[PDB]
Formats: sequence, C-alpha cells, structure tokens
Amino acid sequence: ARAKNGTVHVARRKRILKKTKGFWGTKKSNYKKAKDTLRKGMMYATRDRKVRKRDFRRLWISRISAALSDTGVTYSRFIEGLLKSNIKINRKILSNLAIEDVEAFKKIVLEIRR
Amino acid sequence: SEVRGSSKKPWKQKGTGRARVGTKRNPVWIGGGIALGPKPRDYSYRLPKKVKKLAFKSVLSLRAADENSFKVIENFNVESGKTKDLALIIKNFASFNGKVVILLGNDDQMIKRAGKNIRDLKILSFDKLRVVDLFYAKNLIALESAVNKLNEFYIK
Amino acid sequence: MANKMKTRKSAKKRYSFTVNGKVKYKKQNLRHILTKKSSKRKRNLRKSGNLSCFEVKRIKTLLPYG
RNA sequence: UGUAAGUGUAAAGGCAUAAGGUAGCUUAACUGUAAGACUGACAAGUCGAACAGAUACGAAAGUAGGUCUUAGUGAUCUGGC
RNA sequence: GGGACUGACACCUGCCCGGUGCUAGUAAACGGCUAAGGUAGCCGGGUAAGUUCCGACGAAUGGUGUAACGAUUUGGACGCUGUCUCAACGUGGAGCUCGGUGAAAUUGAAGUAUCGGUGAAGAUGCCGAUUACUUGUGGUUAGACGGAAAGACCCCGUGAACCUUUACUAUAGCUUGGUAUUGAGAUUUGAUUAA
RNA sequence: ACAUUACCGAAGCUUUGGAUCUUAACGAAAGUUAAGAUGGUAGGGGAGCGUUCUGUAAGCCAGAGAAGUUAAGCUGGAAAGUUUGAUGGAGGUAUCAGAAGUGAGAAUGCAGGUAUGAGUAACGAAAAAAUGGGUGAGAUUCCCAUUCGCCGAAAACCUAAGGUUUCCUGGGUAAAGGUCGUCUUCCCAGGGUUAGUCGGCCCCUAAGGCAAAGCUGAAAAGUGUAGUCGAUGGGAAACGGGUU
RNA sequence: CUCUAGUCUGUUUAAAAAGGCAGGGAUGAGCUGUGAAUAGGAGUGAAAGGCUAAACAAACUCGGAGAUAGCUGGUUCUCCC
RNA sequence: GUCUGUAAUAAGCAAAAAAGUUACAAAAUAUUUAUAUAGAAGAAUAAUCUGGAAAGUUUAACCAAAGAAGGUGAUAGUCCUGUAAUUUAAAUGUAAAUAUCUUUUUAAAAUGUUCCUGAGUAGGACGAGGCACGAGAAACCUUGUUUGAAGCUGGGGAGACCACUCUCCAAGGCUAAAUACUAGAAAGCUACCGAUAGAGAAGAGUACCGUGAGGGAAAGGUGAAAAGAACCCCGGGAGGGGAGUGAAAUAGAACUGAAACCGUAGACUUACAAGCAGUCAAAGCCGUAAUUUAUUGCGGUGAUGGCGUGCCUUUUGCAUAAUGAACCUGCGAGUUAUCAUGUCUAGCAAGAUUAAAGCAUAGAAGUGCUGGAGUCGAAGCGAAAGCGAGUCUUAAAAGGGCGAUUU
RNA sequence: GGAGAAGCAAACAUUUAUUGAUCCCAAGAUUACCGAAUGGAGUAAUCCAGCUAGCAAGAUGCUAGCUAUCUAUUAUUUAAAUAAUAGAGGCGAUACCAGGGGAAGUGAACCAUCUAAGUACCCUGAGGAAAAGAAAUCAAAGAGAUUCCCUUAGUAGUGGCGA
Repeated sequence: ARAKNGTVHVARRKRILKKTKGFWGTKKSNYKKAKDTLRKGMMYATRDRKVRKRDFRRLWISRISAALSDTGVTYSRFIEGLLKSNIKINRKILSNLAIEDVEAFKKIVLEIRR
Repeated sequence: SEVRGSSKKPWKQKGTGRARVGTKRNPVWIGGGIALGPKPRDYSYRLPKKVKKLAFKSVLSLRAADENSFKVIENFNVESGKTKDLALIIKNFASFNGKVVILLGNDDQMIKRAGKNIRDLKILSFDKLRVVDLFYAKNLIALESAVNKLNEFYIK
Repeated sequence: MANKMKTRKSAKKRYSFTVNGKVKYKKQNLRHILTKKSSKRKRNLRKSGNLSCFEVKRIKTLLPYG
C-alpha cells in the first residue's frame, strides 16, 4: 500500500514534448518551458480558428475590389447591384472567379451595372 | 516524532539565506517523517446476523439454480484418509476445471485431512460456511447429510 | 468510547428541547432591578419562550446528546 | 387678532373636543391574562381590542394596567431580605 | 569593617522639614528654591572679507580657579610642503596576450533598439513613429525600480522578552503577637463569678 | 453642417454539421422529435480516467521475448487509450468488487545530477632567479655543479607545549600538491627510538580536590575535622669524543 | 616584549576582525608561561546592557515539543450543471 | 497440677491430616516418550519442441496428514534442502505427580460470672493534599502544628448536623491467579517496505563537526558460472584496436540506462533587420505516396503577411519595475481512530441491536453459535413534587405555551 | 554427525581429518588488565604496598593467596574495638510497577482562578509482574477479598457556574 509507480509524469511529458517539436531554443525540450508555450499556443489556436474567417473574408473583399478597379463600379455599388438584381453568389466564389476566368466576372459586372 | 534524530533547529531563522525549517525530520525533508501515513488500525467489523443469514440463503440459492455446477453425492467417507481416493471422487464429479467446494454435514476429520491438500479444493462443514468460497466456487458438491443439516440450520 | 463528544454544560443548563425541534428557554431581564419595569413587561418576561429558528442548528451542535 | 400663549424637563411631531387652566372625589402608579401586530441577525423592545377578580370616579354609558407622546438607563453569574 | 556620595590641590559649599526616606529630628538624604522663592560665583579684537573661536546656569547628581599632565576637542601664528591652481613623468604589484590549472554570487526563458504616449500611475516586450549589415574584444555603469540581507525606520498582532514605578496579585527576607519547646518562686495590677 | 442611396464592420443575429442537459410530446421501453440552455472565480451538486495492493486469479498472456524508457501511426468530447519497430532479457495482467503513502509546476521546498556567469576572476604577499650536466619515454619546476639573490636578537641551531610515523632506505604516480612533475609531509613495502647519572615514576608539600567521624538537608547531597591525593616547586649521581 | 589613537590596503579578502605605515606603555595599577577556583534568572565585570568556547537584554545540548500563531507561503488528474 | 499417698487435670507416646504460591522450614532422589537446550527419518517424472540454459511448450503419469516457503542456468508437488504427521536426551535447565522427608491436631459438642480484644490511637481546633467534588451546606480518608477519648453497659459509618434504625468491628502482619510491560529468544503471519523506501545504519552511530555534553551522513545489483580478456598491435602507462571466454564484452568492476547537459554528420533557413518566439495564411527547397508525372496529399524546414503584454501567488485592480522558481529527475500536504448529526445503500420492524466474554472446529490474528447486561423508539408537560393525550401558567380547557388524533 | 576442515569471501602453499576431524549442544577447565573494582592511591586498561608460600630472594625482581565498606544476626560492656557468617553496592528494559519531588509551552482567542497535570522530567526501591488485596466496606440494594474489562455514562456533581 505504497502506490508509487511513476509511469505517469513521464507520460504527460512525452505527450507534451511530442506536440512541441519544432519550437525555438529550450522550449522544445524542457518540461516547464514546453508546457507554458504549448498552453498559450493552443489558446492562440482557438482564437485564430475563429479569426481565420474574418481574415479570408477580408482577403476576398480586397481581391474583388482590385478586380473592379478597371471599370467604373465601386464595389459598394457592385454589391448593391448584385443584391438588387438578386444574384446570390458568394464573396469567395467571386474572388476565385476573377482569377480563374476573368471574362465571366466581367460579364457579371456588365450585368450588374443595369 | 518517531524518526530518529534531534529536534534542534538546523540553522537560524533569519539571515542564512535558506528556507525556514524547524527540525531535520520535517516531512518535507528527505528521510524525514511521513505526514498522514498509515497507522495500525482494526479493519474487522460484524454485520447484522439477519443480513449474514440472508446472504447465505441467497448464495446457496444462486448456486443451486444451476443443475450442472451444483451436485449432490450420497454419504461416503474416506476411511483410509489417503488423498488418492478423495481426488478420484472429485475428478469423477467436477467438470469446470477450477475451484471445487465440498459441503459436509458433520466434522468428518478423515475427509477434511484427506482433502486439505487437493489443488483447488475447499472443504466446509454446514455450520461453518463462507460466502466467498460459495460464491466463487465453480463446482459445488454437497452430501445429503449436509443438505438435511442445512435445511434445519437455515429454516430457523 | 475513546472520544465521546462532550456536551457543553453551560448550554445544557439553559436550553431545552421540544419534541419536534424547537428550543425552549427562559427570558432575560427578570433577575435584577425590577421596580421600574412595568407590570405587563414583567408578566411577559416571566412566561417562557422559544428561540428563533436561526439558532437551532448551532444549539443542536452544542447539545450533541440532549 | 384666533393659538403665534401654554403643555415639570431638550427638541420635534401634536394638542380648541384642547393633551392648556381650575375645583371636587380618589389611588387603575391594580392581580391572573391575552386574540392579533409593528420593529427586528439573534437576544430584546413597543402597541393591543377583549376576558376573569377587585375597585376608583360618574346618574349612567364609559374611562382608568402612571406621567401628551418620543431619552431618565445595565444582561448573565454570585450574594442578601 | 561594610555601603553610599564626591573626586589632586586652592577659595567656598547658603535657604527650606511641607512631601517622600531614616531614627519630632535628620538635606554632605531622595528633592524644591508656598515648608522655603537661589546666597557666593558664573560690543571689542582677530581676517581685505569670520553663522566658528577669544575677550565683555548654580553651589558634595557640587560652584568658581589652578602648576604640571593628555595617541582628547576647538581657534590662531611660524616653518615646511603636489592638499590645492594643475597636472605630468617614472618605479613596483595587478590589469592586457599566450600556455596550464580553474570559481563565485545571480539565473522563467531572450532572433532585449530608441523617442513621443498610454498603463498597478518611472516600459527591452503595448500604440504610433524613428533608427539600425552579422558577430566579438578592450573600456565605462545610464538602465534592467541590479545582486546581497522575508527593512533595522513607521504601523499592525488582545506577539515575545527585558527594565522601571507610590499599576495589579503573590512571595523570599525582615518584623510583631499567640502557642509548643517551657519549670518552680515572690509580689500587686485587674477583670469575671458568688459570698 | 444639412440631405439621398449604400457598403464595410464582433465569438451578436441567420444558416449548415455535431454533442450534452432541462421541459413537453410520441413510443411498451430504449429512444425518436419540438421548445430553450449551457462565460464564470469563491463555492455547491453530479459523472469518469489513471496508479498500487487484495479476492476473482493453482485464471489468462510472456523466453517463439514480460516489465520499462523509445521512433512512428491511430482512436476517444477531456482526463487518455492501444498497434507496428528499435532497445531490453524476466515477470505482468482482462472483467467485476474492495482498500489508499492513489496523480506536483512553484512552498527564498528536500535530495541528486548538470548548465549559466566562464575558459572570465584568482592561481595566496614587490626576498630573484640563471646556465650547464645527470637521471628518465617524457625536465623552465627532480637531482648535481657553478654564479646571483634573501634572512642573519633569524627566515639559524638546541630543548618544551602539541602532533604520533609524518623519521630512514627502496619502488610507484588513481587521486590529492591551486600548474607541470621522474618529486613530495602522496601511496606501498621494509627498517628505525638501547638510560643507575636526562625527563618522569618515587619520597614531600602550594593553590585545590576527595574525605571515616561530627554536623546540616525530601531524595540525590551540601558543609567539614582527623587523613589522603594534588607541580609550573623542593629532594642521590656524568662529562668529552667517536660510530649508523 | 605587550597594547591600537590616526590613516591606508583589504572587505564574493591571505585573516568570520589582519596587514602596511605609526603611536602609547616600557621597574610596574607591568608583561607572560605552567596549574587551580567562581556556571545560566547564575558567575564575572578599574562598569561599555561587556564577556562567559568566533553568535549573550539571560550560554549550550537533550527532553517536554509536532509549543502556540487572528501572520505569511504551499496544497498535485479530468468533464458536466 | 509447690513434695509423697487418693477423687481431679497437664507435659510425652498409639491414631490422622497437611505442607516450600500465603497459610512452619530445609532438602534429596527415583520417577513423567513432559518440556527447554544438539538431531534422525521423510513420500512421488519421462519423452518431445524452442532456446546458451526448461523447471516452460506439448503428450502422459505418480505422490499427497507433505500443492508452506527458498535454491536449482527461463516459470518445480514429484532436482536439492525443507515442509505434513511423527520423533533424538548421555549431560544440563525448567515443571508437576508419587512416596520419602518436614510440620501440625494427638478432642469436640456444650451456660453464665470475671480478664483481654491493638492509645497520644479514635475525635476536635488551625493550616494543606488526595476523593469527580476549587470552602461551598462539604461528608469521608490521609496528613503538618496542638489538644485529646471510650474499653461491648463499646465504637465507626449511612455526603453539614441531630434522633431512631440498618450495617460493620479499626489503630498487627502475609497472599497465587485474572492485570501492566518486551529491551529481547524461538516458531509464524501481513491488500507492510524494496535502496531519496525500509531501523540512523542491506556497510554504522562508522566517516565527519564541536573543548565537552552532543550532533550526524552518503555509498545495494557483471555473468548461469571469473570461465577476470592467453597471445598480438599503438602507448611510459592508462586506455583502445584484434585474437579468445561467454547466449551476449554499445555484458570488461558492471543489469534495464531516460531527462537535464555536451557532441558529430546530413537536409533546410539565416548576415537591411526591432519575433513573449507562438498561432493563423503562405512562395521556394528537401524527403515520401498517389495521379503516366508534375499537379494534389501525408512531412520536415521555412522568406513574407495578419494577430498576440510568460507563468504562479496575492489584490478594488498587474506584462507590470508586487511575490516565487538555474534546469531536470525523484521525494514532498484534509488521513486515521471514536462521538454527534445528515444523506445514500442493505436488513428487520412497534420493535431494532448485542458489548465484554464463553464454547466448538481449525492452527486458519477466523466465523458458526452461545451471551440481552445496556442503549435508542414506543408520551409528553411541569423547576420539581406530581399528573398524563394531556400538562403547565391559574380560582378558571378562560385564553394561550409546549404536545397529539393523521405514528 | 559422518566427510571434509584451517572464522566472517576466495586467493598462496602448508597441514590435519575414517585413530572419527571441523561443526552444533551440554558441562568443565583456562579465563591477562581496566571497570560496582573492594590493600592504598590514581590521569580507567597502573604505579605504591602490608603479610604468607616458592623462585640461589637479594640489592624498589617474579608468581600465588589475603587485608574495601554498609546493614542484619552475636563472640564480648551490639556505642568504641576487632571476630563470625548472612544479605546488599553496579549494570541491564531510551519497558512496566510503587514511593518522594514536580513544572513550563497551551486552552480559557488577554490573564491571575482553573485547565493542561500528577504530564514530561528528576530521585529513591525492588519484582517478573508490581502495587493493592480477605470490610470498624459498599450502600438503602442484599449483597460479601483485591485487580482488570463491557455497561451505567458524558450520567451524578464540580468549575472567575467561564473554558
């Protein structure tokens, strides 16, 4: 009834070290620094998983605005006409379209300007 | 208080630059005492007799429910006291390759000291039953003397 | 038996238990100067009372057996 | 003119039906009690119709369980009558 | 012989017995100066320029002088000088390089720039802006509210210890009375009880 | 500043996929649907993982490779869990149930190992070393020789107080010597201290201690006479030279 | 031969109280060797709250003792409401 | 029975009972397969496969009053030593029993007169302590200082005291067992420990520290067997490289050998840049699998972009320049015993339940009975007497307080 | 008890053991010096004797055997003095028991009563148990020595009626 067998702490540490492989300096091997950096990293991972949506939508908007710089339609007005003519296509889709097949996007814009 | 050593303060309270300490056998220190460790204690207790009796009835019913594992043999005795004879009798009856519990209606010292050495055998008199042995016995062999004595033993 | 909980004697001598929980006690202020106190006040102080339900748990701790 | 006067004692709230003032009688400045409440952590404190006995005053109905109300006070333990 | 007090020597050492000690008295007792109100005594010069210095409280817990003495304190003069204006040079041990041996305290890490602001209110880590090739060595500490010492000062804890007292409560010791140790005589000082 | 149409913009809202819980309905029940409700310290309630031992277990799995770190991959909503290899060469353990020395990231924690400062400060007094030769695998530091320097009312010599083989011969360099080392007060082996005249012992006493008896105190003892011990003291005897 | 004013080095020093310069005593209240006596609410103190085995406003060791702290610090796996 | 001789009684002798555990003391042997202290006997395996090694795999037995525990080259009932049930005592030690021996009664049932029946003692006064009881009404006992009795026609006690009554007979001295304890000895056990654990100590109060009293560590493991590496090469050696032993020599003074720490080699990135060092995107390079093959994934590196004030503790509030940690690995804190109360589970039920302890079997610190003394409910109210589904406050159920008739 | 043995581990070369070794047990012998240490003394392991016996005993020779003290009992005028035997000295049990001495840290959120507590510890005694033990008792019940348990019971009382 002594209950000592220390095959537990090494296990925790091995899992942590496995997840903290590529970190700089002593953060990849020492238990204390690895645990501190990992725990703040996972919280960053959660926050950033929610932020990636904002980041990508912002990118899509900027790409659309760039593809419209040619014509005389400010893309606020472009979204305007898009909704008003009842075209429910997506920001990601339009952004990708302006790169893959520019003439289809241009035709959409001609159609919006009505 | 029971580890050998003196109760002198190892060094002064203030000024040394070390963590404060009262005695060398501090439970924190290596080799020191042990805080909230085990001490001798009485683990025995006595259950209500009615509950104990009900448990006996229940385990006996649970064992007898199965036709094959529970068996009854006509009264016999090993008058020679040898072990060959008893072992032959078990190995004729028992089938589930494991614990075998024989029930007796008396204190037949010859059978008991003939069976004290069998591999997985437990000999029990009717009036000295043990619930653990009954519950874990995979073969249960009773004499009809034991059956009758159990009947008036637990009907009361 | 090595460690039977001791009753608080000074509390035993002042508290009493009713059958279903309430605590009976003797009111104070009827032990001393009494000429000035009004007669109806004294008459009410004579009759015994029951404690508020807020002290009953502590009292039950103080009187572990009674 | 209509309470600014005066209400033992501080001030406030009240007091014309005067709770102000005077006179006669008188001791309820009682006993056993109490429905129902306010205030309140508790311990405490306060109001109280009404009931029984004994009265006081008044013809009687009724009032009176001190002071117009709101401060004048001290638990428990111990001791004395 | 013991204790207290003063402190070579010289001139002096006064007043007060209420209070508190000691056995009405005692102050060369504690102390004071209504019990008694303190007796004796205790601007000039120096420098061009001097808050320093020199010359014009209190009487046996002592007052005022004093030759000699002092690793004592303070002022001034003479001589002498790197103390200073004012530093430079030289010498010796370290420091510098190499070879051998080889620490310490500190240490959450660090691909740690600055300025203007904000903020647990003095920013290496934030915002804006600016600067900056990478990495060492020899110097100097401006910062990292540097390291070292659970701040020594302040305050708190119904903390601890010591000391003092006309704080409280015990008590050594001292002292008084009674009694046991402890008997026999003589005498009148009485009280009480009756005659 | 006043007008018209907008857009961007949060973990809000809407939609998609999945999970738990409360309520309601359906269903024999299990559950299936509808509604909403789930930030959270103190603190309350509830549900699990994992470790060791015990019964299950004289069971099962292991030398054809147990336990343990160890590389990679995979599963579970979290605690985590188990497959293949390397290493390892001898015991672990399913299910159910019970019992705790039952889970560490810190207490200026304890113990051990190793970084950091850092090849940096020092390497211990400003009495000073230099050349040649010998020994040795190896010489600025050992030995020998010739110069120089230092102490010289000592840094010299002879005896105490103390140390206790540190002394001599021979051999050797793990460590230790603040470096090196053939050397050492280092290590190993062997050897070495001869008393009538020295110092003690001894016969005497100073201070002091013990102390029959006596006396005084709960005990244990405290005082203290006769005595007996107690040297740095007082008392018989030796000097020179040589030898290892 | 015994002492330490003044100054300096030193102060993660060679030394847990020295050394480098200097000064006082130096025939006496002298220095010192070798023995012995005084022990903790006590001793000793040419008198500074000093010393008594490098630390003394009550030595050290052991035991009571794991003393008591309204003070500080620490208190280890997970999920749901 | 002052001397002799008689009615009439003592001192010795037949006859019996006890005694070294109190009761009188001192022993000594025989005798007890009783015991303590050396011992003896002691059951029942062959083949096959893997492997250095079998006890194991597998196929078949045998023994068992012995399948308790160890060792045996990997895991043994049958290999060895032991184990069950039996059993060695010349000598020595400890126990009873029997006689011997020692001692005692060598007698009792029986009425009233006298003697004694425990003396500075019982008690009282004052000052203290022990009794659960602190002067409180304070008994009683011991006891220091003082005082001081009765003599069975008696005295002590019955919680101040008095009376009656009921008990007991002090001031002399012994007494085994039940009970406390284990430094230790032998035989055994463990939901006790396995080298920072366990006694401080697997090597010991040693090394070391202090004048002394005293304080006090750290250090276990080759291999199945040294079978300790002949010989050869480098080197002064050490050590290493070969050759051999061994299943293994990254088993060679040591098993499994991690983390912290120090390295080597290969791949990628980096010397115009202000990064709590991470996350979310992402070109290029390298490794790799598919898709007929250079575009998608598993990967390792990562230019560049966006976001981001380490952690713990403490505070109204901290990145704070408040506190704490050099790193890493071990060790390192709500436990146990009882009582109260609440809940859950199990059982019985107006009842529930035994504690100590005993017996039986076993040797198996069990568990089956025996054991009801005691406790909690079943009636409460009132200070109590006492009364009772009522009780108390009061002349009053007259109103309430505490109850209940619906446990 | 039977074939090895020369300790706790072997090594290196020497013997013993079947003539019964080694070893285990029982008994006996030997049993230096210090130590209760006891002839005196003393810095414990050592110097100084008195007497007797043997060493050629002898000039500080060696060896063996006696002379310490307290208490009880008598050989005497038990005090003094020796003589005679008998019982003790000290250690062990960092256990237990009896007698004597007797705190302090705490709690009472202080403290002075009280508590802790007859606790620790000191000292004097023996035993294997000790102490106590055969009613001038318990106590209002009819019991009958002493001691140790289960209950009575946290009850009866006590307590700056505070803890």
